[PDB]
Amino acid sequence: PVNPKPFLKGLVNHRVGVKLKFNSTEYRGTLVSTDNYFNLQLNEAEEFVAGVSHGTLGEIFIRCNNVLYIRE
Amino acid sequence: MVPPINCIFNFLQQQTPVTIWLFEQIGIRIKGKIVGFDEFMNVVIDEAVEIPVNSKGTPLGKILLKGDNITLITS
Amino acid sequence: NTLYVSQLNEKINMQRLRVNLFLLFATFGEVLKVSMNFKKQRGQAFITMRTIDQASLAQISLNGERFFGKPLKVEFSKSETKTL
Amino acid sequence: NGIPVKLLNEAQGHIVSLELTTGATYRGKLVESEDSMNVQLRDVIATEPQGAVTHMDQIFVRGSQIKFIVVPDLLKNAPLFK
Amino acid sequence: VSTPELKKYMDKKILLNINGSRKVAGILRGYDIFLNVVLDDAMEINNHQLGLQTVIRGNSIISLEALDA
Amino acid sequence: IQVAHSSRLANLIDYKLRVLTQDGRVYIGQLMAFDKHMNLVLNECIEERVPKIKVEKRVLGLTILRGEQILSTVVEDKPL
Amino acid sequence: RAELEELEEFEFKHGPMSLINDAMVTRTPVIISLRNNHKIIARVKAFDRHCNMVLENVKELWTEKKGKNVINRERFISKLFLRGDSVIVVLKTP
Amino acid sequence: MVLFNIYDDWLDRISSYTAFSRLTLLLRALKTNEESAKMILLSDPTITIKSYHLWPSFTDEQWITIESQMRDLILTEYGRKYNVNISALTQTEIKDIILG
Amino acid sequence: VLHKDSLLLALYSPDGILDVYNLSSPDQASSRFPVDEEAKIKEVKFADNGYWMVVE
Amino acid sequence: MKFTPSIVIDAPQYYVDHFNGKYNVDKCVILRDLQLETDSESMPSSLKHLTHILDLTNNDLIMIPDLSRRDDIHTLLLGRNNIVEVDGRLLPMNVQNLTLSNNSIRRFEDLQRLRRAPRTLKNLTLIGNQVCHLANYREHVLRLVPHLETLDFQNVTAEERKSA
Amino acid sequence: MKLVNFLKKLRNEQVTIELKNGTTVWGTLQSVSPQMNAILTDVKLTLPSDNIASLQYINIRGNTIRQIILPDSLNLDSL
RNA sequence: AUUGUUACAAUACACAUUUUUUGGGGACGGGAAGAGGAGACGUCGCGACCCUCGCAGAGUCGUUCUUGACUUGGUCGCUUGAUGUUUCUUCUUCCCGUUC
Repeated sequence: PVNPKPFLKGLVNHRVGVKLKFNSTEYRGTLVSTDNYFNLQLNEAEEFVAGVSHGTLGEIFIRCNNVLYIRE
Repeated sequence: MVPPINCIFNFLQQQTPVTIWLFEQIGIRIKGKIVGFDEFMNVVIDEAVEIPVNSKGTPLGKILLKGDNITLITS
Repeated sequence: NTLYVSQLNEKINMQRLRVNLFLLFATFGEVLKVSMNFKKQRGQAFITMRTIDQASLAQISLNGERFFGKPLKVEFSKSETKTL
Repeated sequence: NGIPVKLLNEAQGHIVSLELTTGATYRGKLVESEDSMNVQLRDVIATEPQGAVTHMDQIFVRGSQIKFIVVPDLLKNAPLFK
Repeated sequence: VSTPELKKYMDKKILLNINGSRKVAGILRGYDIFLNVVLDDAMEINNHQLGLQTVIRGNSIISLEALDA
Repeated sequence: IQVAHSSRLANLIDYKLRVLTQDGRVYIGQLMAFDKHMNLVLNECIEERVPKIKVEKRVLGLTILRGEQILSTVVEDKPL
Repeated sequence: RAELEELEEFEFKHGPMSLINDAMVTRTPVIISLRNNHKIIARVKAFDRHCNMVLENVKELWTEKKGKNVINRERFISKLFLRGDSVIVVLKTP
Repeated sequence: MVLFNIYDDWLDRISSYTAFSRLTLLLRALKTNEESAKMILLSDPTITIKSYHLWPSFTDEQWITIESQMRDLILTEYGRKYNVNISALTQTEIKDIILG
Repeated sequence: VLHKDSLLLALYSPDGILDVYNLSSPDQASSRFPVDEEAKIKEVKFADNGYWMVVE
Repeated sequence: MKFTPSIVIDAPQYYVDHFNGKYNVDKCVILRDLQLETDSESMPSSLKHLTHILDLTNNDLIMIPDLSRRDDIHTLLLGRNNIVEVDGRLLPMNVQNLTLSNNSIRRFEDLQRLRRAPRTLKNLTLIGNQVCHLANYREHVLRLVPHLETLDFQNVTAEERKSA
Repeated sequence: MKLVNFLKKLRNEQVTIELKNGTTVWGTLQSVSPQMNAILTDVKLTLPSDNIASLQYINIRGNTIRQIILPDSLNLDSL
């Protein structure tokens, strides 16, 4: 019943957790919006390089090709 | 015969168990159940769990996996 | 133009043999044929030249010449080559 | 349309070698061709870079992963170009 | 658009060769234009079973030698 | 090495070109045909390898190369 | 024909690239990453649909040494035209 | 009618006259060649322009360096243009800076 | 007579000749429209729809 | 006439030798019957264009002259020449296939330039000369020039090596 | 609309490029196309710092080109 | 004494899996000797006591002084030949070249 796009839409204005393949860094932040190509836009971004945080980014954007999954 | 387009529909109908495989990491494999239907390979997977298989319980919610990243799926 | 060789060392490899042939025939004239067409070995090789005069000269001079142990039997070809 | 594709199509029933992304060298017959380079083999030998060679009965190859598909010296000039 | 000739390999066991060293194997149930092979068997490699059915993706699917010619 | 100011791929057809792969395996062959993805038909492919110092050599096929793994073509010498 | 492509122009300002667009509009620095362990810093100027950007004040940071001892090299470039495939993540600093 | 403090953050650190001089130096440089000036301004992208500032907020030494660079640019451009042999003194270059 | 889009010019005579020229490309051959010779052409108009050439 | 740059420029570098490599140059109007009496001067005009196969046969070249990199003249043909001595440090690694047939190499000591071949000359053949008729010549060659694989069409065997 | 349009407008500029290998190559663009198919006139090269091993004529595919360095610093894409 | 019609390509659209937008005197070299690099899998070569014995991408026919159609180096040494995967763990002496 619950589609992927729909889920994504729902998740806007809420916490999100994306992880990439090349250089695995868990990006943690509040999701802003998304397009047809599945591009990400985060707020209060924290680049957790395998648990440990590099630094508090703030507002940020993320490409579609790099990311693996999306979760709470 | 069973096609890929109808397969998704079937999966949606059923909500059966699955064991997703990754591209980069061979050991770390996802486990859950598919839900969402779409044109592309990307679909929603409820109750995700990344288990470290042999050549063990990763914390994650309802994983909406990417289309290109998915290596396998059972149903 | 073409000169059909015979009675040579089969033990030598193909490419190497071809190279040797080329080396030999460069003194008389410009050797047109780069590689052998028959691929049977043991003497059978057609040395294609640009000029007929050169070919003739080769025939004259290298009749029974020591090449890899045995004396090469030079002779004019029956039919004309595909390249010529 | 593509010329290479056309050529491939023309060479149906001929000894065509191959080379994958990983480097698994093949050598066998050509079953069929298409717009997307989807090659199928028969009596296909396997002489891979890993070392452990083999002799396969049949094999279907993916066009995306293929580096370069070999072809004989007969179909050079005619009858594909003009 | 142009459908690959998978009708010849239908109803036959095939020893697959996936990307990144993974010798899977299973009988072909269904096929498509995007190369998402709907297979009805799976066994990793020595040998050990892990789920019956398995619908693989089109990208990760290079080599696939048929057992029964 | 001789090489005139060529405009496009159509003008430089039937010429001995060296092709570079993604992994870094140098090639060499006469460019026969053209395509949308740049699948150039090699007249006689002499592949070369270099271990991860010195270049090797080979001579397997007269292949029709794929466009995905190709990096950049370079002209070696004109024919005839 | 026209309305299909023209409607996609406003989609940049709505979706994920909205931030990027904003940055472009009001020239400010942004940390651009890469595939092979690279880290670039630059202020944006132009933009595109598939992230084919062009910026000024290109300060590059990348490693060219072994795992034992790092070496943060630097070089001041400008007016580049980086491809969208290599661009992983961007962010507008305050 | 729009209002802008062109001395974005200089009046507190340096005097008014000095600020004016700096502005003149910048403006002149820009006039001479805009792109070059821009480049000079944005050498280090970490030194960002603020949301209500017209110029980048440098430290004092940094500012001085920038000024020097601008001066150099002005000189060089002039040389390129009028094929003058050499600047005699700093006080001769003042005229060049201010008046043009 | 000139078309409303200003690119097609019909030239004609009473005896049946009706040739349409494209003013946008000099290198383009005129199109000959068939009108039997015995029917005298009095006038040619381009209709408002942009695609009827009416031969009175 | 003398081997100049102009002559080189003129030379037909169109028909490539298809056995190996490309650009089989033939200096002057024709290198075959060019009649270059002096040593091969103005070698820089070629500028390492191309095995190369610079077929400089049927000439009157007194000494073998080279001037190029490690891959510039592998299959050099100097047949029917008056080659007295061919000492040089330019063509070290390149010239493997040396067709020096019908030369004027008199003594075994004349081949001392080719001899001590471990570093002096990476490869060299030489055959069909006055030095071939001398006593124990082949053996001498084997001893000195170990890199000489094919000695006048017949190979330098292990037994032969042992003997020398 | 597209960023490639801008590229197409430029010509005969000595522009460098950070490829997948990592070696620089500053030469003339010549006939730039829709799919980023550049054609080098004369540029440097370092085969797998960067060593000196340049080649004169060349033709590059747009998939390999990860960046295009500046030659004429000017912002004018639309027309 | 050019106009018309038909066919096929280029130009005008182009981020989702078969493709252009994501799976990263002192240094140096070679060869030889002495003391404390080695084994597999293949892939091409130098010798031969071996095999094999000859003129034609090959064969057939229509029509005319040269073209259209239809069919489908092997073995053994190396008596220290070359070369890619894949596992494990240097010093002394002489000879020859390059450099200061």
